[PDB]
Amino acid sequence: ILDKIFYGVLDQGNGWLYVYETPNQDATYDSALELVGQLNKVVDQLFEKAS
Amino acid sequence: HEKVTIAPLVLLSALDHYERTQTKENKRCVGVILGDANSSTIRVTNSFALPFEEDEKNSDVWFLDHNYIENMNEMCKKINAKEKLIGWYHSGPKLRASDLKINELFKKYTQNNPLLLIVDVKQQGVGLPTDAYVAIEQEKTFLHLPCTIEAEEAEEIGVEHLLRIRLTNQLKSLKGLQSKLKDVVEYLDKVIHTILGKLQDVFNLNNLQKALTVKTNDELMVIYISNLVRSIIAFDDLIENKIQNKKIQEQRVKD
Amino acid sequence: KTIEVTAEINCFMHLLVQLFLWDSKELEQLVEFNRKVVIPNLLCYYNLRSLNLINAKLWFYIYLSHETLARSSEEINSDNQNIILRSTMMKFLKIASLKHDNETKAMLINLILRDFLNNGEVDSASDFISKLEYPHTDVSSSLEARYFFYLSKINAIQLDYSTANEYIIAAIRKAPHNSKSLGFLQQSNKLHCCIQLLMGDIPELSFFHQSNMQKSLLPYYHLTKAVKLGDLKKFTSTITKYKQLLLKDDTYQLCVRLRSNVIKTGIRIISLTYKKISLRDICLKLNLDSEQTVEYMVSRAIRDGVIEAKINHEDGFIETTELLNIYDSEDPQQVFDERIKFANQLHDEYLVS
Amino acid sequence: KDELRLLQEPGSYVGEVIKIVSDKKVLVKVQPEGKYIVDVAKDINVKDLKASQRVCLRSDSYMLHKVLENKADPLVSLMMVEKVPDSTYDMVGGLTKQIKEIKEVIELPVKHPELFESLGIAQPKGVILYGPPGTGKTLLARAVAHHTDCKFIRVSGAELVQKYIGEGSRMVRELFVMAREHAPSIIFMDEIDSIGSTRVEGSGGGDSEVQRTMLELLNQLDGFETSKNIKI
Amino acid sequence: TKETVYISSIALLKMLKHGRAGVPMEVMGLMLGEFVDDYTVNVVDVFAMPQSGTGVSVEAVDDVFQAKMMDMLKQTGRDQMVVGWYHSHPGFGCWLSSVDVNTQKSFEQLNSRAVAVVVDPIQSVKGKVVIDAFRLIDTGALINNLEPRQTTSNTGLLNKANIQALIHGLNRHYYSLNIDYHKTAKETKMLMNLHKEQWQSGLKMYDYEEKEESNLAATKSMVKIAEQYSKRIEEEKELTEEELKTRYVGRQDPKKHLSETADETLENNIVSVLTAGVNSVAIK
Amino acid sequence: YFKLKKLEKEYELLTLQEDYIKDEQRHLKRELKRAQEEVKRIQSVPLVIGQFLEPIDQNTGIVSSTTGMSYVVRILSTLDRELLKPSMSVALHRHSNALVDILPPDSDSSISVMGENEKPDVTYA
Repeated sequence: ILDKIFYGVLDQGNGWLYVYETPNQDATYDSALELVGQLNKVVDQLFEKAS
Repeated sequence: HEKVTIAPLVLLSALDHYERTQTKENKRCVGVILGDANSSTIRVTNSFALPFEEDEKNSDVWFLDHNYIENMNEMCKKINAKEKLIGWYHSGPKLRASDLKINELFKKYTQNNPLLLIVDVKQQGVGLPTDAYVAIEQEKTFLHLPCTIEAEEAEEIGVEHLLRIRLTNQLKSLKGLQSKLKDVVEYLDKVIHTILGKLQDVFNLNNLQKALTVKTNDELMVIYISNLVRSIIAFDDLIENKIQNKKIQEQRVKD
Repeated sequence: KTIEVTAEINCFMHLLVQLFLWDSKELEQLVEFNRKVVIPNLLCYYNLRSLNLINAKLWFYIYLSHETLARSSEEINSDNQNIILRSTMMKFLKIASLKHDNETKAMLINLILRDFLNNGEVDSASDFISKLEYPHTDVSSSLEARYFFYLSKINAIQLDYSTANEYIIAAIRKAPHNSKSLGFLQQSNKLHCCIQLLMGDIPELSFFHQSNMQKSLLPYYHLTKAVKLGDLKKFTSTITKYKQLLLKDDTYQLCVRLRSNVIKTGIRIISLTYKKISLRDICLKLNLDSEQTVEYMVSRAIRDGVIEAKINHEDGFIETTELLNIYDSEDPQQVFDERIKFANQLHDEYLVS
Repeated sequence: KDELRLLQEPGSYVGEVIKIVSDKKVLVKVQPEGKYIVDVAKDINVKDLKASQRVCLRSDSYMLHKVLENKADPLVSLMMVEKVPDSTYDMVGGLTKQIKEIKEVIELPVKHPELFESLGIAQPKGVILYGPPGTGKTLLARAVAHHTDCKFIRVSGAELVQKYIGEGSRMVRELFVMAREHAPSIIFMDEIDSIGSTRVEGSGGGDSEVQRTMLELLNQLDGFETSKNIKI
Repeated sequence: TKETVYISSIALLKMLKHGRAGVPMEVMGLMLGEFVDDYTVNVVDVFAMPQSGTGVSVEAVDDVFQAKMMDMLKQTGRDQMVVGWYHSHPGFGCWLSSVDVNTQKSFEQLNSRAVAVVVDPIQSVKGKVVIDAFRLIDTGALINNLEPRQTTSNTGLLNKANIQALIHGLNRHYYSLNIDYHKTAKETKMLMNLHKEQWQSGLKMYDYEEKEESNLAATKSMVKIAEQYSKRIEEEKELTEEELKTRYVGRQDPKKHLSETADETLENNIVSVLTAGVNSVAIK
Repeated sequence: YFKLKKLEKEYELLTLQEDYIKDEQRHLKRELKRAQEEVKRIQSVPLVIGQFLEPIDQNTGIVSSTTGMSYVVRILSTLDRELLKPSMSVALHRHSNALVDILPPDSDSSISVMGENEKPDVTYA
């Protein structure tokens, strides 16, 4: 499971099993990567133009 | 099913015969549409009027010349060969008893199901100044086909040269329930169920969306995630322009 | 007579530089001499080009030296020159027409607020805040950080760290001058960290390590581990040794407020994650201080907004919650209006640009 | 809005001024069409018109519009002039006899043209390489136009000749026009090369059409034009 | 003043419908109405004629077909005075119809003020709607009101006017066509509300709701790529310039790439907000 | 006092001017949107292919049409230097004869075709 072969999680206390769907994420945060890279560069570039 | 496509050339042509003939409310200008009814898309590329006379005292009295009907349809074949008799159009806001008796005239020379069109010069209420209906029997049964308008390239562009949202959508949506409420009350006292059965089918089909309400709010947040990122991009240009505006002011002080 | 008075003041402001930290003349005759050269209509009728020509920035650090162990020396109740000064100060604002007054309005309030910080009552200072708030466009960048410094300190005594948060942010970003970045910034950074003391976060030393000397780093480092680990013994020994630094900054009040935060912060540090927490496990944790206070200690921390729990006296446990949920309908919509409100501060950039 | 009105144009051809007419007209040869007598612009005097001057002729009224920059726009097959040639004589180095023969022929008149005129012998305008195939001469070809600071030009006689009407002449004459303005350059003659760099063993059956043109332009360039510093 | 032709709503649309058959071929028609010089000029009704084997000439018009059709104009209220003959031609640089010569000279005998209209673009359509005409002058037509002063006449700077194959003579004498339009209160009320883009109208809510929402999943992924190429342009923009001068032929460098990161961002966010307000609007 | 009353009337006329500037600001965007829609309708499905040769000046260019002739077009304001290719296949307008778009690097033609495989089913080894 940790090798991304089988998808699921077990239960040690009661000896049970739980359901885990195959996709863990859609495409959302990939757009935030473009925002973090912009605010860590263009923002620092603004002071170079002012100073 | 089939759909009715009315070109802007036909809609504007029917409005001209009304003013030139000085037609009052006592008369209704009748005309003949021309097009191809064979396929599912019914397009009308030509229209012309006819010397029609209306009598309000007797609905069975109408004056129509069949000689001008066949002659003009034959003489206009030289322009385009795709123009045949698919039906006819007439004026007036309402359908009187004289309109039902004139439906069987053009059916002799018409192969497929004829098409009826009602031109309204006033255009009072909602949309669709021109409504299209089909005449078919099993008792006359009329069905309203979807009315669309599509023209050629030079015809659609020529309109833009002569002319050189959310609030309106909510106003007409509210009036739909007010007009439907009056139709049910008037029909209730008229009988004292078949007509109301069709309206009940649409009216019945957070009531049913309660199961999807939880999943709807989760999708609205993802939409705001994109809007929040685009808003920050627009905010960076404001600071960039503010610094850029100072560079112009710095040149004015030295020079 | 505007030019004649201004020409005489030009020679007066040059002497005031000597009267400030340089040459104090006499500690008696000078304070009486500086009063008679101001009152006789130097501010006049507000004719034209009248500002910055009064005392203003110069007299902040002057009169505080004459009041302490100079003219008074605790031989009287208050300086008679300061009593007349409070009469002239509050008369300057009473005769103000609120037209071109921007920088001169905020500087005089700095005296009545600073006086309440040492000897006086700060409850009456809240009434001056309604009058103090104005969109001052003439305040220089050096005094913009000081104007935000006093507004954040008054709210600290009023037990509100939320309002004082917005003022202290813009205070450390301003005043680029070297003297303001050494003595004024180190004193302001300790007040900025004081807001974190009442909040319960108390972040580690990253930017503040090289920004200030080791004088302010020693007490903050000992208070960081004392409040986080929830140890009142180490917290008590810190107040005793550092008492000399706590009195000059008026931070001695942390022996009560911050002491109560030692328990509140230690709640989130220790793991309450499990549901039913027995009474004996609570007594063992947090040394022996949590043994005497068990049910009452958790009762107030829940209403204050720290955690959310439930106490059961029948079986002798306490049901606790870590505040963990999943966004479904109304959960993600709580921050929806907040993120829009966060952008409202950036919506003013359209008029600025 | 002012740009939208400028974007509407009937079009303008491209031609070159031939002569000047006393009738306030001009004879301009339109390359895609031919020689047409047109009108000179009213804002441009007829005295500024020179020979083979690149100008702009309107399509609608067939007359001169304005005067563009003077250049011959090349039709590009293999003949595009490159920039920043990358090579050196240290990479193909190690041959003592070949370098001495190249310098005394190509590089010698370029640096010191007065040595040939003072001695009384004409400077060599061309050379033919000899040797076995694949000696590494492909890399040194870039260094010939590099160290001499000349224009890098390669000529393919096959791609400049077409069976279409007028396409087997104007292409060849295009090389002669730019060779005068680019004159500090060395022209490379390919498709005849047996040296082994690119070895087709020459073409004697495909050059029958171009021999009536290219052979006349190469001989007239040296004899009639007397333009030096041009290496064929 | 002169006669300024005012094209009605139906007058412009029928001219494109009559010449609809073939690019090279040609048709004709008759303009109608009554008008007086010094303002009024109007064309009430237009109708075409069958294409003959002679193209457009004096023998092209059929008096038999015209007389049989003219009797139908009276009963329908369509009967008016004939003000001219409009044609359709592929068009040339000058003398757009090579087969049309002796027509207008025979037309000016009946009425000297009659004109002839030809649709210029015929597959060249642009959207400025450039239409052409011709009217003969020869001897006379002078000692009258001012023809040129009306609209942008008294020209000939260089040779440039219109098609620029004309200069002075055009066809003959530079009739200087003037093309305007006038409509009644009922005709103007139509095309304003009727013609917008396409017909979803009367309810905008659910028509494009399902179509736009179904592609919103793909739209979310496509707008992310546009932002990826946004900052990469501005990053390389300030990295290569240590000067702040122009050797760079960069006369306006920033505003182009700044607007590409702004207007595109301004386009993508508004379509995800204004449409999102009506994307649900469920209430109960 | 006469000059002081005259200065008051000067700013009263500017009061209506401030609100009127915002009226033209929202009205110009409606006319600016119509100008942007006109630019989008120029290209459309009708476009001719040509060969770009060398740039000259802004809103000016020298190209070679595929009809056998050569014309001088006007380059768009978008393409200037970095986005402008020295020699590539580009799109041109038919009647207006202006620059449209840079065509993709298509080297294929009707004569002497070049085949290209797409999703081969041959398995290695």
